[PDB]
Amino acid sequence: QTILPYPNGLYVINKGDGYMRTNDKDLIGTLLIESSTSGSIIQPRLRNTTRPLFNTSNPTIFSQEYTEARLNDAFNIQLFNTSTTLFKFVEEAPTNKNISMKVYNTYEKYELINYQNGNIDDKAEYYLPSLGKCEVSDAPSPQAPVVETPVDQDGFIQTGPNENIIVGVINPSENIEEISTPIPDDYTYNIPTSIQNNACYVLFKVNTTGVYKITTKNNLPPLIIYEAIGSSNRNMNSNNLSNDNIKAIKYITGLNRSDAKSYLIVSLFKDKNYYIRIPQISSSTTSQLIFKRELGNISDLADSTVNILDNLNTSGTHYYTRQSPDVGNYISYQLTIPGDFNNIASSIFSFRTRNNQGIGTLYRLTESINGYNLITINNYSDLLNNVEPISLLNGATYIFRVKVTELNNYNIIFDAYRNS
Amino acid sequence: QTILPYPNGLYVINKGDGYMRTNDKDLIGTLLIESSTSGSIIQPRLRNTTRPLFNTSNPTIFSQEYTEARLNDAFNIQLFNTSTTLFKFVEEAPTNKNISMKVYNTYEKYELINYQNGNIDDKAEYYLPSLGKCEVSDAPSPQAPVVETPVDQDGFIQTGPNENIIVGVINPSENIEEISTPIPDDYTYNIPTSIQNNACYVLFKVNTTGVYKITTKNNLPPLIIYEAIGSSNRNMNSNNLSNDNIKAIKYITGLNRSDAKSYLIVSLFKDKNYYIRIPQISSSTTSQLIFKRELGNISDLADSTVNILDNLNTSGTHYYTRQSPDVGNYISYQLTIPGDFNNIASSIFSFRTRNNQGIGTLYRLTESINGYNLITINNYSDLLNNVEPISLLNGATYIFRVKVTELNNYNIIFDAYRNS
Amino acid sequence: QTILPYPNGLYVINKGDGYMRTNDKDLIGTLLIESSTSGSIIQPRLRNTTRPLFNTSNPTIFSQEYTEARLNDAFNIQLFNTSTTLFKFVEEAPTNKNISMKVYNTYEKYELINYQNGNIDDKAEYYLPSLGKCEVSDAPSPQAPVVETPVDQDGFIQTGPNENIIVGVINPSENIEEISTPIPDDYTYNIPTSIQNNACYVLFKVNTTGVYKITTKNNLPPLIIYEAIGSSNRNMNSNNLSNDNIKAIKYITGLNRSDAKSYLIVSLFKDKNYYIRIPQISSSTTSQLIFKRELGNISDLADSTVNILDNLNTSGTHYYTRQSPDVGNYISYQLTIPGDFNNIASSIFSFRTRNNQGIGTLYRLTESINGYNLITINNYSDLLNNVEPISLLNGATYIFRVKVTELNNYNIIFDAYRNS
Amino acid sequence: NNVNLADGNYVVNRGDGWILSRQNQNLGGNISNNGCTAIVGDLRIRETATPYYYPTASFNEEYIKNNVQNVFANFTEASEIPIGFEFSKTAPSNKSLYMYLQYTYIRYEIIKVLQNTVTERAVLYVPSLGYVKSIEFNSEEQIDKNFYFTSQDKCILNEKFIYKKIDD
Amino acid sequence: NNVNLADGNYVVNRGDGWILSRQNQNLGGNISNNGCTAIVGDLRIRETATPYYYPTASFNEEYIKNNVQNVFANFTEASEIPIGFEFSKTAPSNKSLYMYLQYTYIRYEIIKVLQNTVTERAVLYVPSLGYVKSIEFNSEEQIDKNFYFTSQDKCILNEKFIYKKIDD
Amino acid sequence: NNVNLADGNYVVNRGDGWILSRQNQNLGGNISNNGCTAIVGDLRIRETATPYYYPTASFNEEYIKNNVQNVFANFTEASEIPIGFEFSKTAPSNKSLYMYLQYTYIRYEIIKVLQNTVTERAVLYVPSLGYVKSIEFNSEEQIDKNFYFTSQDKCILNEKFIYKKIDD
Ligand SMILES: CC(=O)N[C@H]1[C@H]([C@H](O)[C@H](O)CO)O[C@](O)(C(=O)O)C[C@@H]1O
Ligand SMILES: CC(=O)N[C@H]1[C@H]([C@H](O)[C@H](O)CO)O[C@](O)(C(=O)O)C[C@@H]1O
Ligand SMILES: CC(=O)N[C@H]1[C@H]([C@H](O)[C@H](O)CO)O[C@](O)(C(=O)O)C[C@@H]1O
Repeated sequence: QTILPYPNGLYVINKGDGYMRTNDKDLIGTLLIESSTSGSIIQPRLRNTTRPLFNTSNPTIFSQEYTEARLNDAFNIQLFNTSTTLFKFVEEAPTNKNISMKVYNTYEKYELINYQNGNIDDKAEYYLPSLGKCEVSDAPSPQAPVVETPVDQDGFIQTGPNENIIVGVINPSENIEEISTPIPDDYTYNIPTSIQNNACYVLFKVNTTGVYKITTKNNLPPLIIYEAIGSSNRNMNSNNLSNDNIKAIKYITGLNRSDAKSYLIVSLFKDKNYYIRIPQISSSTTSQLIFKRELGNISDLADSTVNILDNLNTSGTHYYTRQSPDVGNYISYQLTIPGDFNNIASSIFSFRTRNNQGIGTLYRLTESINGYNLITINNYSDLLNNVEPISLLNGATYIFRVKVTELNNYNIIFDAYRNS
Repeated sequence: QTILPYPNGLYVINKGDGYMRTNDKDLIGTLLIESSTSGSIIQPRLRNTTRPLFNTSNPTIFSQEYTEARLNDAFNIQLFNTSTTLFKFVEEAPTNKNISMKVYNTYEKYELINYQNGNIDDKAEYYLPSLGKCEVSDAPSPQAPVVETPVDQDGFIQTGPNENIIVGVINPSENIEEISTPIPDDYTYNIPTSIQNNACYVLFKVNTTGVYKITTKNNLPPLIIYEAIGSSNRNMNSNNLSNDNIKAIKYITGLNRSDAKSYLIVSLFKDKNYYIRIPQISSSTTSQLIFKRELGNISDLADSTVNILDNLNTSGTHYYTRQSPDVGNYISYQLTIPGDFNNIASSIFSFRTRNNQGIGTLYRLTESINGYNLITINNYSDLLNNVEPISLLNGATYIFRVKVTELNNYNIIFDAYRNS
Repeated sequence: QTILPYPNGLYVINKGDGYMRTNDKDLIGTLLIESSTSGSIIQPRLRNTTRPLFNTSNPTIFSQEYTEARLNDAFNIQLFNTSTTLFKFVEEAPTNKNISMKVYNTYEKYELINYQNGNIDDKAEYYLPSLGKCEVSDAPSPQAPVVETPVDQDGFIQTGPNENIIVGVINPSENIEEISTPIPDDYTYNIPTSIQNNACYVLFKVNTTGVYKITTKNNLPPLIIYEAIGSSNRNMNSNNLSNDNIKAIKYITGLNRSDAKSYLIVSLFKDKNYYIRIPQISSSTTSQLIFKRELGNISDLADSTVNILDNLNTSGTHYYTRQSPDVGNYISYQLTIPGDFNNIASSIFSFRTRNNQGIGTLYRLTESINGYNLITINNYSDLLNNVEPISLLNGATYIFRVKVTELNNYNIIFDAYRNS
Repeated sequence: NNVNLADGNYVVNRGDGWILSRQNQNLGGNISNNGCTAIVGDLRIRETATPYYYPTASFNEEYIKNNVQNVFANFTEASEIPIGFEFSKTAPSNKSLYMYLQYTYIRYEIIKVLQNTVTERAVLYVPSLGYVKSIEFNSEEQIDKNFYFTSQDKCILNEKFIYKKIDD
Repeated sequence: NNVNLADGNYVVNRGDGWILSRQNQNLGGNISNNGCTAIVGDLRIRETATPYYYPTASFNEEYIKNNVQNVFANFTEASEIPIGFEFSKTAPSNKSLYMYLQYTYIRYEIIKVLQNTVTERAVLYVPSLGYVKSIEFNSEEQIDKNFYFTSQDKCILNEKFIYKKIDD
Repeated sequence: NNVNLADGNYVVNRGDGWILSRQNQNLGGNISNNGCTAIVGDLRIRETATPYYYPTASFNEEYIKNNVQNVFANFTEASEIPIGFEFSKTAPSNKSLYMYLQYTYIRYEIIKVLQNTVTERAVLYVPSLGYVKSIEFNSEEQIDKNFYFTSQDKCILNEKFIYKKIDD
């Protein structure tokens, strides 16, 4: 029951190798190897057929075939019940003692989850036949007393090294739009009418490596951006995005909460392919995807959702609940404090988080020099119940960046306290 | 030409491994392994077919198929001309000398015999393909002189370790009766009319571990008793004998000689299954098998045929020829000496054996205390031409036990000399 | 471009093992073997099919099938594109460094040539699939700089040990006559009329081991004699040549030049089979093959063509161009110097060679003692531009033997200079 | 024969490494000498790996099978996939080595109990792997009978008693 | 991305020993302990040895295939003949060893160039052999993510750039 | 050629380990270096293990076969069962190893004798096993012709003369 700091969608998690069923259900057998003798157990693949195991929480949606298709999307597993790989264990017993060699079949546990609002809505476990486990020890005394012990609970145990590799996969019921031309410094993409019926992804790449502001018109809905895993190197053409149908995706930043008006500040690289997931919008008027290259130190925010904070004319408590970034990653908040701009400090502000701990940096956003600029006003070591007042100029725009340091809850809560 | 101290019947003898035909008839081949080189010869079972050899003295009765059925009864050999077992020999030659590796196919020699009155009436030899022989030695000089040597006699030689495992098997032309209920301390079994037509076995077990007297009504005919080999452990029910159709049998005691009126004194165990062979009786009146639990020191005779000695009213020589027990095992003789019982010693007796040597213990059998009792009268170190007189009370019953010490002849001869 | 000191005909040359195509065309693959790990690459023959390579200068005559038939004649290669042989490479990496294992398929290069007058008229190269090559070295740094290098020329490279085994084969378009009876000391063989249409071989053996003079009637045409390779041991009958259809032949002596009137002096052995090639003779009158056993020291010439030198009545230059024997082998010249025999020395002679260097021995041939005799007149260390005059008796017959010491040209030129 | 558990029927795993009486040398043996390495093995498949059922009145073969394969390893499914095992030993210098192979088994029992003892018992032996005994010898040496021959089923490992209650 | 050679199209051998992103553990892994020698291998045949084509507008799969197989190894002909490779490692005393296998590949490219840089690029990965990574572990030990997972294609050997000009 | 035995016909075993002239390298050879262990072998079966009959007037092939297989090993029955042999050698450090394989044979003869010498002789070579010759080399090293090439049949072991009289 750990916090998964990821947006909604499908994830395939490799939960490690060396899984095997309880009660010697996967025991191949045991060799007693006498002193000065070698013993060996071989899986020579004289038949190629293997026996994967499978469990599911909903068999209609997450069927074995469906789960296998996701395992292919994530890890490119080609063959699920045939192997040509062999494994063998060999061991010579010492001159003084006999040895016991116990060999088991094993599996790699892959977990497919449908993750929605911090909950696992659908769950499937696929056990891929692996290359075995051998336990050697001193041969037990045949005169050893026989302890009557109950058969333990039905299920799996893990005997391999700790592993938890999470890989996101494209939801194959959501269409993929492609911007074939690598985008220039400023680009606007008209979102087609199919967005009315379900969410979609837009596959694109940038012409020039740099930091970019990504947002919808009017900053709603929020966006999610991923990177295609392993797209670098491989095929290429000058002014054309090379699609290899890579469906394994690495989450960068963004969130699902529908009222989170925002934009993304992300460091994008020329040699990579990216996916933006645009949620379903039921409106009849056309929405747009706006890309804008950013020069200057707004790169400090690189890889962050910037949440625009609204209705702050009232004083005191102002909470904003958002999907927490993972430890070490950013979430940001933009504040245009109320009042007319001269140089009076507007009702002193105090900034804190509620669920998750974080560092915290306050910037004033310069509006119109020649491009945007951030001036560091103050840093904060801890954000949880922080109450160091700060006076901001009314009418000025400020950005507060939170770098997460402990992940207690799925959501991080941000409070912009307006004091006097 | 050794003495087989066993009753009539069928026996399968494993006469050892490493048998091979003469004149390199089973040579796979020879590798010359040069210094600092390894050489290897493999039997990888790419075909499963093996080639057993077979000879028989009578092909109509002891046919290959019949012999195989006996080998299955005895050792549970399942497969006679197919193997999935592999064997391999590997050897690195030293830095200084070349080595010769000679590899042969080998066989295990199983011998089926029909043993009757101390003679082999029918004989079959089954050679089961085994896991090979390797002879390594210093590589011979190719300049070595060529000695013209005649091809030696056609047949087998044995190159494995000495072995002679004798296993009796049930004669499958003799019916098996079963006493399903484990017998109580006293039991009488009516022998069915089929005994008129051929001998039979009666399969039974005892309810309580102890010593038992087994005999026919009037002590004729003599009985043979065997133990089923490997019946212990395995399936079980409370008041029901568990038949696993085990046909491998270990001879305990008993004999075939038709005039040997007798009973058996045997130590029987609850967890085992036993077979009594009742010979053919041509009478029209029903015979019975009588079991009687014996408490007290008649257990001294445990595992012995007790031969009742008749017509001893005459004085001097009284010979009794019987199948000799093996070295270390018992044969016993019961004597009710002639005359009326007061306390006069009846014409002094002297006890000796003729063919085989043995220890010898004289007991007086107490008749009616509360159960039987043996009183040790005298022991004798050697029995062959022993002439230590002893005076026995007329009308009293005495038992003489012979523990065999050298097995010169199939039959042991017992002489109860009645002196004056 | 080496001198091949052989007569006209067909030759199969094994030019060695370890041949492989350039540009990693025969690379099986590379293993990176980490420290304290073993790596192995196996060719297990799970399929028996191999892929021989073949090139030819004339595909109509030297077709693949034809070349294969010659490879069979020469080396008894049975199977050309199927193998049951396995090869494997195993290597453990040291504790401190990683190792690279590169394994290739390889071939044995067999070359079939039609050799005529010191030229290769037809040429085929057959690459027989062999048992591989392994190159291990220290694992290269993955950070090593990438050098842009052009793909090198298409063809083969040799990575095995130096080898050049030349084996002559019978031209299968020339008939073989057989003298079934082992020839006595003096034998005459009538050459059949088929010699009018093409050259032929005559297979024979000698009854008695010794030196023999072999010649046609009138010493024309010249003869070639070979030995059948591997005919010794094997099948035999008293007065009958045992043909095993051995078509691999080892050239002894003889030549093709049509005007070279000559005879052969050869050491022949009883346990061997020999072939004499008689060239095509277009005459309508029957020619004969004359065998004559020679006792005495004419054996000094053993294995040599003896060239009879003609038209020497003129003085000065007298050149004779002949196929050069190989280094260490003999070519001989017979001279009956002009004039009537008394004991005047005929116009002093001087003997030299032109192309190839050689030792040189001058004998006078004794005509009619009881069989022929050679008297050594003089030896010469070097023959190339040698000008040591010698006076020979007019009417006497002399033989000059040249043992070749450097092979500069296909032909050796002999000059019998007649001085004054 | 005493068993400390409640009244009812049980399926029990008695462990791996059981060898059967009288079949010691059925697979044959191997002879080597003078520093030779001898190897014996077997790729057990369905045609040479036969299970032994010793059933009882209340527990028949199908009943033994289904209850064993539900709780413990499914040996029927496993039997379809060939698996190899082998043993090797180097013969000593100037002496001969004999080495013989036999199958090992998992022993399973299905027992009925009345709260003091086992009333009923069916037995299943499932082919597991194999076991070699070896001995050094010469032609003149006599050797123990019990080396070649096992008269009663036994376990070369420690015996086990892992139980599940059928129909709880 | 700079390449010092003339204008035109080229076929290029980028070398052996390439491993592909996200398929590290597709073949599974192997666990041993206490001085056991663990072996893993594979007899690659056509049904489990699949080439990966990443073609481009001007260079389609058949174009990649024919030009690679003409200059470099004919991998189609080679694929018909089974070939084995295996790795072994002895587990340390009193510790556990994990070992996993993945296919290696020859990387081939077909590149178009304008005299400063590669304008176009198709890629072919031909199955070559395999590569094992191993690690010692215990149940409590956390280990690097990057041990289990390769996010970008890379070469475990030194990369190569051996070129031939197509249609010179 | 002298043979000290009575008048008549004989079948004779001349021993194992015979190699045949001119077929030294027919099976190919193997090249390794720098501490690599090279292995070569063969699973001889009927399609690649051909007997060589060199018969005579009075002794034809069927006559050779039947008399050899009656007294000595039945090579026809043996040929139906695949059998493997292999050789291995570790290449030296910093040098190259060449290793080539050839079949070995049992030589059988059927001889007619008149009390001084063998009058007639048929020969049979039965495929037995194999034999490797190896050599260390470098590219510049010339090596003996006779290493690659056997001109006359010979026995790499000691020759034998084990005889039986046909029709006594
Ligand atoms: C219009 C607006 O800005 N609404 C914000 C409100 C209120 O400001 C807050 O509940 C009162 O403090 O909070 C959220 O619902 C929240 O809890 O995440 C987010 C939302 O963006
Ligand atoms: C009726 C009786 O008791 N007969 C016994 C007789 C004589 O007592 C003996 O021959 C004379 O001494 O001997 C036997 O035939 C014998 O030799 O084994 C056994 C038999 O039990
Ligand atoms: C008839 C005769 O003997 N001719 C010989 C001639 C002349 O003697 C020579 O050219 C003049 O010096 O030379 C040859 O053609 C030659 O060059 O090999 C060989 C030939 O045997």
